[PDB]
Amino acid sequence: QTITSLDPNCVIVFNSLNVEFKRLNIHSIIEPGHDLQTSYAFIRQDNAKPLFSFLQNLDFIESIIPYHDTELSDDLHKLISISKSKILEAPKQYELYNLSNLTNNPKQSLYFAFLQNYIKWLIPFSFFGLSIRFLYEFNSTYSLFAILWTLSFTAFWLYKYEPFWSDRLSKASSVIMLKKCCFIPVALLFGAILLSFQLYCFALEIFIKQIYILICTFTPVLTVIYNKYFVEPMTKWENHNAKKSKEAKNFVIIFLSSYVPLLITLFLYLPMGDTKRYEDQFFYFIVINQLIQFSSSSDMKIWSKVKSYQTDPWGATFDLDANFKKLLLQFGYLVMFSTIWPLAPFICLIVNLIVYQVDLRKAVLYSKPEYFPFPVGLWNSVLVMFSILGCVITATLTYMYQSCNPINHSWINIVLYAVFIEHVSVAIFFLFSSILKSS
Amino acid sequence: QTITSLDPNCVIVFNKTSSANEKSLNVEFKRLNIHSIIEPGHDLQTSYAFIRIHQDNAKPLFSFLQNLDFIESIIPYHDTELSDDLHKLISISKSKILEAPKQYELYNLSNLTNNPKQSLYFAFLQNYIKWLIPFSFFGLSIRFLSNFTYEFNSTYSLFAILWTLSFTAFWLYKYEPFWSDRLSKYSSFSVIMLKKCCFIPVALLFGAILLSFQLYCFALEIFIKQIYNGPMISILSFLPTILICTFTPVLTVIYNKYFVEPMTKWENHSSVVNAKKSKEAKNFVIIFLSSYVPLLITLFLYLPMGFIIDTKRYEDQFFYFIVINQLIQFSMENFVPSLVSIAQQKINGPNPNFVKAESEIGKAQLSSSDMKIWSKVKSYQTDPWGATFDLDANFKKLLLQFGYLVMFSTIWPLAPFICLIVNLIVYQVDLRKAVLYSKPEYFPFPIYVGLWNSVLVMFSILGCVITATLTYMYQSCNPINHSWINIVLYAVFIEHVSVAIFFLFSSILKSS
Repeated sequence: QTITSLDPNCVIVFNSLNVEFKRLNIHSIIEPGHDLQTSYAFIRQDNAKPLFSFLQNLDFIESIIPYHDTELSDDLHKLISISKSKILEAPKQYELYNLSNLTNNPKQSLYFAFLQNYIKWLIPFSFFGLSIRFLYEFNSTYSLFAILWTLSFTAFWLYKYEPFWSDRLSKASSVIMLKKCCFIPVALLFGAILLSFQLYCFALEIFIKQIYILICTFTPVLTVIYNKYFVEPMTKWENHNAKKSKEAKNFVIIFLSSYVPLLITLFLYLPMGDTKRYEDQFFYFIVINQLIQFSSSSDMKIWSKVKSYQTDPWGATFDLDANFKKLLLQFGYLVMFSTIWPLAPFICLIVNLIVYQVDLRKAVLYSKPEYFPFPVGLWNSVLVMFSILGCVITATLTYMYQSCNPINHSWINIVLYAVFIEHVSVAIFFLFSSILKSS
Repeated sequence: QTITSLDPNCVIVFNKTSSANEKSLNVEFKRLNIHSIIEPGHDLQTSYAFIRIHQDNAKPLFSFLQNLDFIESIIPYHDTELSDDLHKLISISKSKILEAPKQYELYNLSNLTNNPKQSLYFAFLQNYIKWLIPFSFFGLSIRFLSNFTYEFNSTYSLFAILWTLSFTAFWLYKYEPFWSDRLSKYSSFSVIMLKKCCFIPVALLFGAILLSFQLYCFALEIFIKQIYNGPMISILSFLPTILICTFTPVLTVIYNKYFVEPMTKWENHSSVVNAKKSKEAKNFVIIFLSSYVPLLITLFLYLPMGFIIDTKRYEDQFFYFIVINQLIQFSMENFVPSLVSIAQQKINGPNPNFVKAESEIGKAQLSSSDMKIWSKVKSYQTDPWGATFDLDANFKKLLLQFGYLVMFSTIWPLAPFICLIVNLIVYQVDLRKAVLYSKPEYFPFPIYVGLWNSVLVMFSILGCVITATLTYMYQSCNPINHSWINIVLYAVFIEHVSVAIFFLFSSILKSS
């Protein structure tokens, strides 16, 4: 009997006979997996929650995988074919609706909704960026539009579309939180070494270039030890849920390792003291790194599909955290340093369109499905933090560099302006939040 | 058939002026299932209707009440046994006045009055006094043990900041949710926002005049006291005080009658309580500035910028603000309305001269207890002390005192002690009034904060930053050697730190 003709709907991976007789009421076919001890057991709604109830305590199963139906697979193929066109157009809203009805996966729905909203709000921002660029450095009008757009987009996402999206897709606590709070010192401890060596390598580089690799070598190592002895042991101590906690601790290293060199470059190298360095630096982190970080026979085909689900990391489970992390890093870079290069939202729009295409393809075609047809959190806070920080940073940068001691204002003025804009933006965001919450 | 024999549980007053309308017989007909007595009231156009209301026939009564659209007001009168148990509760609070009353008395009160508003306000007051006890102990300890080094002591300032944040967080996230859930267990009887933001220019239009006038009178006071050679020099020193005390209420009247009311109609709050909270939020702008702007201008411009500035002047002001003005504000809400009522007899004794009031006994022949009930309802309806429990004004008072404490404790470390004592006596008086003299609101048997939390958080943050700034200003006290830039950046730094600490405490407590 061909397994495709059996029309499979889910797969069970095992390394025994107790489940072979267990499926005396559901038809199944057994076939060895990628490795000999593993074996892909293909299973064709009539069995309610009891399936998961007995698989929970069966304990002879390696993992649970909901496979795609044959007709459902053709439907997803048709969706990916429809999305194949419009490579240079805004993604259509009903595409998210169709995929949400077909695969019923909250994670993809939420991330792709965020991407579609980002692209749709980036179209006017990118069009405006082109218009100002060609009709240009640290222009006050661009910065005003930037802060307006940042506040509006963050408020609209966090209070208008997300409540519609997140709510529909879901359709010793104090001691634990204190243990999570115990990570405050170690985080700053490692961030201090990170910042110190970024400053060190920057100093040596500018000495070589002016008065006369390490970063790529240092940063990867620290994340290994910083997790090996600190992150996972302490999360085990927290004893949760746990997955989001690990990403919370890991983020501090990524934040500094990404934004730190350009921040210190602008804030220190130029005011203290080449003249064209900062544009090349921003091109390096707004174009270059963007592509780097982005970068029967049918029975055997289904077998290889399961194999690429288990192994083949591209076909592994959708990891919402990493995609959201890359998107929010790009959003950071955008709202924080777009005033130096008005075409930055344009590159961001092209990149986001391509990225939505490739991620849609990855999620729907090869990624391991997560949710059966029949029966967020930290990142929103990071988004709000990015909004406030980017608004303050762009306002302060424009204040210093309205005309390039190269700066016409004393450091007292810079700090006071920073505080002024910080409080104004904090008030503005709450205003927008309440206004859109009333809706 | 006497009123006391009826033992009324509800008193229904109505505009009996339209006698031909005959709403009274309408109520009698609707009340075929229960018994009642209706007698003339305080005014010749008002007459009470004492009834005996119970759950099984509760809802149809209220249904007919709203369908009647003739009822002036409703009263959830406490019967004989309710009177007895509130009396024994008030006598128990009359004992052991020295000790801060236990939450057991609060549980009894929540059981008896079934009133969420009073229960919540008294819970806030009880937690306030309970957290004030250790603060008062620390205040006396720093005042005496450190001896002459009691002004702007670092340890006291740090304790003030930590205690402010801890008390605000604990009240917000540990006790308030419990009390809100307990009260809602009983729960007995978009363009709007845009216009509220459109009120912000109005809010700035007013209040700015207040601040300018306050600065005017501060300058005048300093001018008369320091550089002036008038013959009656001591006489003119009192002019700024009366000027302020006359401007603030007149400004309140202008703000209300010309801005607050028109704009709150302009918003058209469908919810009545939402409208009332909007009116109070608008009114808080004047109260905040008027109450706190003098000490701030003195401490931040008088001593720094400054003929020789009076060294003890800041304590001269703080003495009045946290010692005497406390008493003035406490008396204004307690004895002033009764004094006005008794002086109304002097001005025009029988100014309304309702003959029905005096001849009602002759026309009814009530017993002493029946007349007692009648007079109690009359006080409910007319006496200023008989109004419904106003959570708004009481919370405003308590939070004003709290703001004074958390923003100027670093000067007078015995301020927590006077706060402890005044809050103890205030709790006693308010409990007496709210369980024996205040208009009832919630029936025992059921029938089918917001702003102050936000202003409390704001008060905590402002108090923390101001205490820290003053400590940095005068612990090593142009008297100040430090640069103003350093102070202004220090302020925002500790603002950040306090916000972070508040977030940490909020998460830790709310996790439960």
